[PDB]
Amino acid sequence: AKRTKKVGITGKYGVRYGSSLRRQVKKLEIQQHARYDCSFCGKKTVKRGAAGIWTCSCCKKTVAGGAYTVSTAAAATVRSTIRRLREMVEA
Amino acid sequence: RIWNELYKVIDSSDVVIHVLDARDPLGTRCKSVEEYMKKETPHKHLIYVLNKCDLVPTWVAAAWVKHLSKERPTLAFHASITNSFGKGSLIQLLRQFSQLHTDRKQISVGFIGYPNTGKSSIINTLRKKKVCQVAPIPGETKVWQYITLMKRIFLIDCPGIVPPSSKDSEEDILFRGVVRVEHVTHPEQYIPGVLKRCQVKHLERTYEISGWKDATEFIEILARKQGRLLKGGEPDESGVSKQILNDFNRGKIPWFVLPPEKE
Amino acid sequence: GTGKKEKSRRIREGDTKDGNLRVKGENFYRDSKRVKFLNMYTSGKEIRNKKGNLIRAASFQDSTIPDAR
Amino acid sequence: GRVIRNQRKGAGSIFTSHTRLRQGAAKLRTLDYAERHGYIRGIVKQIVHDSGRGAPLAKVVFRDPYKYRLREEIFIANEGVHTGQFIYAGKKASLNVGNVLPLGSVPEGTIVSNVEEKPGDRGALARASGNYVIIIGHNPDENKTRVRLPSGAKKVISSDARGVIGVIAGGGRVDKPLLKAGRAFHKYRLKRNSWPKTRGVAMNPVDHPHGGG
Amino acid sequence: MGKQDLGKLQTRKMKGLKSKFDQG
RNA sequence: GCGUUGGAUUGUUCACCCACUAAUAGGGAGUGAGCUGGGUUUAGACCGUCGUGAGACAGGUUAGUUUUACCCUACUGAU
RNA sequence: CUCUUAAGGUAGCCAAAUGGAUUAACGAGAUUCCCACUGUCCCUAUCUA
RNA sequence: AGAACUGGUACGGACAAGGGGAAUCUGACUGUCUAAUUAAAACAUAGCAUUGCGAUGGUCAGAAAGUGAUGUUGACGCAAU
RNA sequence: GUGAACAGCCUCUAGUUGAUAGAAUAAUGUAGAUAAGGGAAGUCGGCAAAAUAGAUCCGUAACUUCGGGAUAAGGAUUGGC
RNA sequence: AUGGUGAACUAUGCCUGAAUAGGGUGAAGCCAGAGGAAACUCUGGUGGAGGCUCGUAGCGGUUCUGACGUGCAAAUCGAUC
Ligand SMILES: Nc1nc2c(ncn2[C@@H]2O[C@H](COP(=O)(O)OP(=O)(O)OP(=O)(O)O)[C@@H](O)[C@H]2O)c(=O)[nH]1
Ligand SMILES: [Mg+2]
Ligand SMILES: [Zn+2]
Repeated sequence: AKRTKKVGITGKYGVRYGSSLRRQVKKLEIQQHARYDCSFCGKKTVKRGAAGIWTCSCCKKTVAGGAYTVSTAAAATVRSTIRRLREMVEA
Repeated sequence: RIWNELYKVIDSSDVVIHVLDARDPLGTRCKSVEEYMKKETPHKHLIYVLNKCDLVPTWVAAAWVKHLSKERPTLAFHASITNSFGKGSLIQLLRQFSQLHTDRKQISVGFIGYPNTGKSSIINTLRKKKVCQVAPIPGETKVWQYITLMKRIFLIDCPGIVPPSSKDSEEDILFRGVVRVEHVTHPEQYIPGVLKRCQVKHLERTYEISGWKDATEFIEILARKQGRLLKGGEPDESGVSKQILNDFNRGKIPWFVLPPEKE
Repeated sequence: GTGKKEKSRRIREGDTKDGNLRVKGENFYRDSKRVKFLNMYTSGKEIRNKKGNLIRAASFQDSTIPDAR
Repeated sequence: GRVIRNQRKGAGSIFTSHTRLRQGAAKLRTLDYAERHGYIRGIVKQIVHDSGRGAPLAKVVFRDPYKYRLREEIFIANEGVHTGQFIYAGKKASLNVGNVLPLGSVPEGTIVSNVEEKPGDRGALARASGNYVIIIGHNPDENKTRVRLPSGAKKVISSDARGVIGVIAGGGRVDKPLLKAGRAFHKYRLKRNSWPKTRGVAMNPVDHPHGGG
Repeated sequence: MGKQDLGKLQTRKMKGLKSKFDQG
């Protein structure tokens, strides 16, 4: 059953540290520990370990990415920014 | 000693302010001193201050100052360091006295009143920090102290005073914050007081005790709901009543006396 | 120094003409009015020598009997 | 007057870097003949977490042109690179994410990182986890190139200098609150011994110009 | 004296002021 | 000559009240090595006041080590 | 030179559920009391090492 | 787990093993410190705020030096609070 | 072996049986015990001691950062066959 | 003042080693069942998270009108924490 009302994984900190900080961390540490899809395998097997480091479980290909998610939004728009700048110089 | 505080600070201060509970300022006016003010120190000032305004309905305290501006200047006020009311009216008010006493190089002001009214509290929310000691118990400040600000206006905080009138009360000394309610002998017997003061509806919400009468019975419904009963199977009369009378004074039950009507 | 010298300060105020009445302990702070006011927190003492013979009486204690005509 | 704390750093007795587990000094490849005329191709063999650094590193190898061997370099990982990806390096290298180029080659509007100040010093600007620069101006005349730093400051340098495409991986590291002193303990035990700091007002007047009262 | 308005001061929300808790 | 108490109270008691009782008389030599509680009172810390500051204090709050006797005499018992 | 009092029926208008620090938890921290309990005491006695 | 039956003043029989409650002040807490009088509200902490600085630089060191710490560092950083 | 248990408790294997003695049982001590009737009147002050204690089952309030509080409280039980 | 000797104590960082019963609570993830169009909401488990907690060893040293005051000791001993 749904054990906790609103803390979830943050219940490991129990009582302490203030409710505002725990509401921030709960937003992050889910993304720290969630699985993700491989762009190479195609399998939901991407895992962080030692932040900034994102391996797929299968095929052992490993992508350097953000600290708490695979791609941050920041480099995500940089990719298309390059894609614009690449083909502008191509043509 | 406790009046040796009082004639000290009165003779020390230039302008006196006088706080009063917004719940029942008539029960707190304590005339008695104003008498001494008019007759022996005519130059001194004696302004009233209404603190704890957040315990009354909005129009109620509005009606009071109209019944109090006719004799004293009487600011309304709510004391808190972080969420207050009416500070800057008083800050505007005081400096005029420092302005009017131009030659005097500085000026004191002492805060007189009943115990447990916020005399210690008001200075803190003036200084926007904790400088006085404060407590929900009545007798918290014990001796006057200078609290300086702006190098000319000095705050003084005498301990709270009850004038020694005969009656004028015996039990309503409990119904002002005067007595630390713990040392009394039978807290059970003053319960029909708070039925007479508080409203049954608002009383019904805070516990959330349903239908009763005969205030001894009112206690015994509560101690069941608290599970606050002795070993087989005595319901706590005293300590529950001690917990009741705190909430009448710490401000967990809503109450006030009706202001004098307009005409 | 040399801008923080009391010689240099008293030239900057132009207050060198006085001389023999300048008071001990006068700084960039503490004018001579202020210094006498501060010292009275300590000056409630009497003075005796090595004997101890009473040199100068304590403050407001001068012990002489005036002629009250 | 005892000698105060920040003056006591200059000995570096214990205040040196806790440097047992640093994987190696991350630099660019030495600016050589090939990189200033053509390109060259390397391979990431692996990327790894480095202690004392938010940015993860990258082991990239190159084949030595002047001798039959393989010499190994260490780069700071731009976000989005994967293992076994080829990386091109040189003046005539094309613009793709993770290549190192001269700055005068790219169009302005480009977002790069690990950029040299002067050409050749193997990359000293914009190296923290999630930082970068953006190229705002080319002055081909007496060839200079004007950019803006992560501090917001704008600075021109030579067009000859180098930098690698894309921002550093590991952004958003400072958003997570550490929540308890033990994580602050495990942070600074790898960097240096400037933790914890006793406040200056708490000390005695021998200790620090605040203390006393 | 300064003129004094009472449109401010949210009064103290006691539990006895709340109709959320009531019997019936 | 012989009597002359029990208590409540430290937001203090240089006291007061309430009760018992025949009555709750006033003192002296006190009992700082019989024991202690407050106060000698040192370093720690906080608030307030003053000072540019070190700091001092109109205050207020808390925590805080001296440890004899076997000798002479007195004293009570003992040969 | 000129000037500052209007608010009324036992809980209000308002503000993006609340309007608070009168803060949970925790502590060989400082303090008051209630029950339980007892040589703390009335008032001392007895036993062992 | 349930049942009979049974002794009894004892049935966690020695041994081992929380008194509880109402409240207030205080500091968030785990932590740490006056070795030999003080463990606390003192300190540290996370958080928060601010200043400094793009390396020919910052903050320091060194009698000097073809010298050093931060620095195997580069503002999601370092240094000062 | 007891038992949740490297606890406490009693044995095996192994190892010690060393710490000046003998005789009497005064006071006061040190350490530890017990009490009629009362139950903090003592005392600055419940200091100290008493009281509670294992497990099974029933039951558990205000407050709250919703995670706690909480073994809250308070009940009822415990052998042997 | 001049010139020297010390980090075996203790202070602090680094290097390489070593050490820490049995209990209590039951975070995420997961499964089943019942609802819901879905989001999901109930119900029953599985799971074994924590600068959590009871509590040995270990570390610390709170309380006692403790013991001892030429003491066993130029900081020990008891009980309590
Ligand atoms: N509702 C409300 N309560 C207040 C306010 N100010 C003070 N109080 C409460 O009143 C109590 C008394 O505050 P104190 O400053 O201790 O009162 P005091 O009379 O000055 O204290 P003493 O002077 O020592 O008698 C405090 O516990 C506060 O809870 C107020 O503005 N509004
Ligand atoms: Mg008061
Ligand atoms: Zn893969």
